[PDB]
This record gives sequence, C-alpha cells and structure tokens, in this order.
Amino acid sequence: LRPKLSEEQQRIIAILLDAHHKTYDPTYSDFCQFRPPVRVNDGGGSVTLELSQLSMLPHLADLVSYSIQKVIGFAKMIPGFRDLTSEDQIVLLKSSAIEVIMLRSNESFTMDDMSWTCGNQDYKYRVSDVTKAGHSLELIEPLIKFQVGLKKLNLHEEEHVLLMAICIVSPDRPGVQDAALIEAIQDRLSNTLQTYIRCRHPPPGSHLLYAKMIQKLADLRSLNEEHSKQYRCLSFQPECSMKLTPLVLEVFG
Ligand SMILES: C=C1/C(=C\C=C2/CCC[C@]3(C)[C@@H]([C@H](C)CCCC(O)c4nccs4)CC[C@@H]23)C[C@@H](O)C[C@@H]1O
Repeated sequence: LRPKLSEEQQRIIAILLDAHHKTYDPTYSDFCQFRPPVRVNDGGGSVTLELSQLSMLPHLADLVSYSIQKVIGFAKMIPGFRDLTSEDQIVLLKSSAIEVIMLRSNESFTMDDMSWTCGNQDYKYRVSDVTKAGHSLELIEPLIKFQVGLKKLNLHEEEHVLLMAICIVSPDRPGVQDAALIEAIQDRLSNTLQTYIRCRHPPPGSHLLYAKMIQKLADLRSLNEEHSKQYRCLSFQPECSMKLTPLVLEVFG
C-alpha cells in the first residue's frame, strides 16, 4: 500500500524545508567571521604537537558553535517542538546537537576528495584538520565512513530535514521528562517520512531506505558517545576553554 501524504504531512514537510532553508546557508558566507583556521605542519600526526597547539580548534569550535545556534533555530520550527516543556526542549537540543551537526554537514561533504568543502582552500576541511583540533582516528574514521554512507543514500532534501527532525525529537535521551509526548511528536515525523519514501521516492529504493535511515540514527549515537570521550580529553588540556565558546562549553561540558 502507498497511502498519499495527508494535508498535515505536506504541511510538516513544507515547514521543515523552510526551516532548513532559513538556518543552513549553502554559501557558507558567515565563515570568514569565525576565528581564522590555522594549519600547522604535522604530517606525522603527533598527538603531543596537536595538543600543544590545537591550531584548528578555535576555528572549528566557532563553526560548531555557529552550527548549534542554527540547529536551535531549526528545532524551534519543528512542528510540535514548542509544545514540549522548556526543560525537555533543552535536554533534546544538548543531547542531539553534535549528531545534527554531523547530519547537516553531509551537505558540504563531498566524495570527490572526502572533505567538507565550504569555499576556497581556507574553508575546505579534511581529516587532517580534525586531528589538528585534537581528535583521534577513533572518531574520524567512523565519521568519514558515516558521511560516505549517508551520501550514498542520495536522500531527497525532504528526507534529509525529516531525518534531522527525528534525530532531535527522540524520546530515548537521558533526562527527558515527558517521553510519551516526545514519542508522539517523533512518530508523527516518522510516519511522514515513511509515507514520503513510499509514494515519492522512486526505485531502486522505494523501500529499504527507511531502515537504512534509522540505522544511521543508531550510528550517530555511537559517534556522539565517541565525541564525548574525545571532548573530555580535550578539556584536560590547559587553556582549552579559551579556544572554545560559552555555548560549546555548556553543550559538551
Ligand atoms: C558544522 C558544519 C560543517 C562541517 C562539519 C564538519 C567539518 C570540520 C570538523 C567537524 C566539525 C566534525 C569534528 C568531528 C568535530 C570536532 C570538533 C570539536 O570536538 C569541538 N568544537 C567545539 C567544542 S568541541 C563533525 C562535523 C565536521 C560545514 C557546513 O556544512 C555547516 C555544518 O553545520
């Protein structure tokens, strides 16, 4: 069976697309406002050197902080999100922030050279830039694998925004209060996605796609935990806080 999208489901999709268009600048025109990226010589991938300088951390921390603000804006436009208590809204945002960033970053990621290309050379982010920010391959490898995997799903923009919305409004987040309400909101989004794929996504892929998308949400949970471990190590580095931002300190602290 291929039920058609209800008027409400169409509205939800239009709302999410508009929300994404208002919060994701495909030209990356604000990036020059961030603290400048610095790339020091480290072909050897020296952890000692990387930690002593954390040359790319100020720039990436500003990028991530900027992105969190956008995700907050996006979340506030998700149908139903405002119905949640302020406390639940914050718990969901803090717990999914890094995951949504990884998801939305897929738009700038390119398999041409496996990098996130946001402009000229200065704003082309490679795995080497992540290491220069203090991270290890335990996070980087899975991250790239995840990016390529998501790219291959060839998601329609409609599927992309729904996946981000579903990621945010998850009832199984530590600390949530009204899980039932959150699940109700998420189910409404999941059904919309499931329905969209069935009557709008042409084969090969009319099916199987939903499961693959759900699996990516699971992958995101693992990356979230790995990033958390790495962030902890990073926080031990003296003077690290100055290379971050208040928003970032709260979200990952
Ligand atoms: C943000 C966005 C973009 C790219 C994403 C990237 C490339 C550079 C490195 C990133 C930011 C990965 C890096 C794992 C995160 C590590 C940094 C970090 O622990 C911290 N930082 C502040 C406090 S701790 C995750 C997503 C990757 C560009 C554009 O698509 C907008 C998108 O929101």
